[PDB]
Amino acid sequence: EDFDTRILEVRNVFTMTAKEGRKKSIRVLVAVGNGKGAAGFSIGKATDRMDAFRKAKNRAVHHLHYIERYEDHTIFHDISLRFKRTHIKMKKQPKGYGLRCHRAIITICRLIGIKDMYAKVSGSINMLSLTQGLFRGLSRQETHQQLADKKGLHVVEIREECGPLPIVVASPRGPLRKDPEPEDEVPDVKLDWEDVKTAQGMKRSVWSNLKRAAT
Amino acid sequence: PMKGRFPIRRTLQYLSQGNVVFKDSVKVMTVNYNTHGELGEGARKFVFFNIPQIQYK
Amino acid sequence: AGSRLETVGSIFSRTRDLVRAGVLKEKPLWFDVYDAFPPLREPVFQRPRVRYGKAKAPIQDIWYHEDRIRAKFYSVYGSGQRAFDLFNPNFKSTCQRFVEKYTELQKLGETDEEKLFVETGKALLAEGVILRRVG
Amino acid sequence: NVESFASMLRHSPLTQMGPAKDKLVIGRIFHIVENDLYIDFGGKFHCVCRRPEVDGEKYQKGTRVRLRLLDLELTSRFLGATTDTTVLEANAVLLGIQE
Amino acid sequence: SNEDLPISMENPYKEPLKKCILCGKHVDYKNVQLLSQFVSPFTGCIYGRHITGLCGKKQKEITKAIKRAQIMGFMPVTYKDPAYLKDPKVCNIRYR
Amino acid sequence: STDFNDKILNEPLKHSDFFNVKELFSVRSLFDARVHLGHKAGCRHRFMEPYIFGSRLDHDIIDLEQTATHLQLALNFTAHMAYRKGIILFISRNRQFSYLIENMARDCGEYAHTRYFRGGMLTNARLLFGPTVRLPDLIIFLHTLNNIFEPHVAVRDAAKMNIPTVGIVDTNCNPCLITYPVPGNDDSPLAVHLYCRLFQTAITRAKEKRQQVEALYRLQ
Amino acid sequence: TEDFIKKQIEEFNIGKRHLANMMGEDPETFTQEDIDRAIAYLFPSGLFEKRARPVMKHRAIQWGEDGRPFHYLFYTGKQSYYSLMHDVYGMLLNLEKHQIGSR
Ligand code: FES
Ligand SMILES: [Mg+2]
Repeated sequence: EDFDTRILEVRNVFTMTAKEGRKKSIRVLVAVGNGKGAAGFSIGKATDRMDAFRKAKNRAVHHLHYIERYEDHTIFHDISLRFKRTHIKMKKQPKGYGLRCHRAIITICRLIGIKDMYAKVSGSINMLSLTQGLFRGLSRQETHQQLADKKGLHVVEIREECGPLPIVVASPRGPLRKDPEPEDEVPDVKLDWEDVKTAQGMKRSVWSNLKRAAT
Repeated sequence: PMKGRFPIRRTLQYLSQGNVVFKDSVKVMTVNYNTHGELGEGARKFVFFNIPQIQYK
Repeated sequence: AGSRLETVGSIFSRTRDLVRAGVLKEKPLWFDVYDAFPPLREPVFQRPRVRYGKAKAPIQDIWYHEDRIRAKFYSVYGSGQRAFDLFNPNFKSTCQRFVEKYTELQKLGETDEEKLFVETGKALLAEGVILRRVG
Repeated sequence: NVESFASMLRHSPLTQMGPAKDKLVIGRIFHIVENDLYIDFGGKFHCVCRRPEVDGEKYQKGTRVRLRLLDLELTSRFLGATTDTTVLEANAVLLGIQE
Repeated sequence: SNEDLPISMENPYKEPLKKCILCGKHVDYKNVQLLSQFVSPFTGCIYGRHITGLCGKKQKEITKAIKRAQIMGFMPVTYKDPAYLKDPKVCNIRYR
Repeated sequence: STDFNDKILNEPLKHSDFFNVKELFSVRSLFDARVHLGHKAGCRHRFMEPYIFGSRLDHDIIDLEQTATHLQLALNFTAHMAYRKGIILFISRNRQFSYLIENMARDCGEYAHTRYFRGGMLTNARLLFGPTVRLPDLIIFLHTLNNIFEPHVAVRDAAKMNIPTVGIVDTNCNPCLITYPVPGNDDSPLAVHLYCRLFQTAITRAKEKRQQVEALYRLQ
Repeated sequence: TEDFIKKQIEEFNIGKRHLANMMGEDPETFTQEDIDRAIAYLFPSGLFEKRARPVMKHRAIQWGEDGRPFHYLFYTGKQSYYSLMHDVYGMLLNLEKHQIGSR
């Protein structure tokens, strides 16, 4: 009863059979979630639409990923993934930013319990691939505690609204590492051209940052 | 993604980080460096990293 | 019930995540035991990939100093009449006795391989070993 | 005082024996179906040898026999196979009863 | 550490490679007998390496020597020299 | 019931080796039982590389030093599960040992499945047996490979159903999805007999210790 | 479960006592054949299929209240057949170690 069920795609699929000519069936992609991290998705094939809904939504709850949410409202870090031919770029956002994401991603994030995140989908926008890649990336994300345990250093949050106050959001479980870590002069990180263009203001898309209803 | 190794170099935010602004006397700067040899390694990295910023400033 | 995504994390990770999320009403009987005595490696699914480049399996071959002596003995004499009783853990073959004699004679001070081999053969023949040379 | 595993492996009779090719070993017939003697010789796998026509009735379960090993495990990769295929049995030639 | 740890070395039990019968021996176009040992008695055809059991290098050497002898009047082309029929049969061929 | 549930259930988890399973075996015993013997180097599976001591004349040898620790962990886990009155299901499609394994199960008050594993014995148990059926709380593989040398479908099914699995993995096995893998020979009769005896002894010791603890608590 | 079967057994015993009272028979020696004859007389049905006629007469579950199955081969799904095969194979092993009008 704590889980909510949402439809993501309803496709009519036909097959060529000698006995019946063109056989018709319904394939339904269903996402379920309890709004507290536990969410899943499933595919239901049936001759009847309601039967497909029932099959998919009853099968989804047996395939529940648990998505870790930072402060119970957002992802822990930016996630860049390419599932098949679908690129998903998720940006961690502060409280109150809302869900500026693909409508399917908006629905899935509502099911998970994410309230603030950005998400851009590029390449193929196939709904099944989009959902699978989104769940893969969200499940594979690394929490602050895991990072602190892995590198044995305090994970400290710096907030502009809080000034120079250092907020220790994570601390290693085991002994702390006294290595002051490498002060990398230049980070060898693969940037995304769209993000740099937006930061430098060269991007002038008439569709970005459009006023939209609350999400 | 942005092409090339260390694509951060090709950003305004990185170019503006250069803290070296030459005096008005300086007009030409010649950077003689060796593509190989550990002793010149830093110089190479300098050419790879700080020549843009300097030229931006 | 529990998540059936066997390729996402381990059974312990999935069960703990679901219990924390409140989906699983009660922890399974094995959860406390796993928490108390976890295995050396978390049973996370992993797809095996075949090596393609210069990378090779780090499984080193097993060799000993007595292997050269055994090879020489088998080349000169062969298997021999004394069959191998592999069931007996303390069984010593003719080759093993030859190796022991070679090792003790080398410890005595002799260093030449041919001299060690011939002295070992003569000593075993004196001891009552049928060292039938094949060539 | 317990010796390390390396010592046991080094001094084991199986390691003392070199390649199994044409080595003489003593095996025990642990199974008989009709005429196929399943004999263990201390290796990982057993060997199956047809019952010889000479003194065939004298080959019974528990009989100790002499074998000349040819391969401790018959394996052979095939065209397009990623890993070596095995038949889960060794290859030995049965000579006769050991006494 | 411990002496019982296996040592890194090459295989001492490794058997030598099965050297071909003509390995290490000079093959000459004037040796009509040796060349005739590898040709068909009836047709004079040069046997393949799957029949002669020779390596690639020695098979090529034998082929070149046979061609040279045939073109230079040392060896019959369409058959085998009858005086060399009594030589040992190194080829893996069975006509009967 | 908390004074009972705590004292009987949680207390053995406070001990590194409550059932003293480390006395049941030694590296010498495993060596005698030909546990260390493995398949040919060609048949080697990648994930079994860390547990392989080395290759002796193209024959893989299983590191009994790691095998000792893995077997200690597996026996401790099995004993703790049996002590908690869990359901233990041995699985092995190796026909040669099938009978024996079944006997061992029948002698240790646990369950065995050595015959053909029908599709869905675990993922569809609610329909095959009944909606109120109780799935096994632990599955022990004496052989992790089917007769076509592929991994047993029971491994994947138990991973799906979140059932911990102890397993004897040879050099060609796939220990990725096994909760407590024990690298050891699974073909030699001596090795399989040793494994059966060890698991039987662990389960019997756990059950008798559970009876002793319950009786002692009742007499308190 | 077994509780339902036991309740049915008690109900059958009570009904058997009532039937013996109605027929005037001795409730002690009122056997199954007497029950069938009394039922056939009291409820005469001429349906040819004898299974459809009225009848007053006396599968199970393979695990207890704790969920532990009784048979060690339960998870095979064919515990009876495989137990029989196991016993036959054991007898064959014993025979090997030691050494018409029927169909
Ligand atoms: S075998 Fe040596 S040249 Fe062919
Ligand atoms: Mg095996």
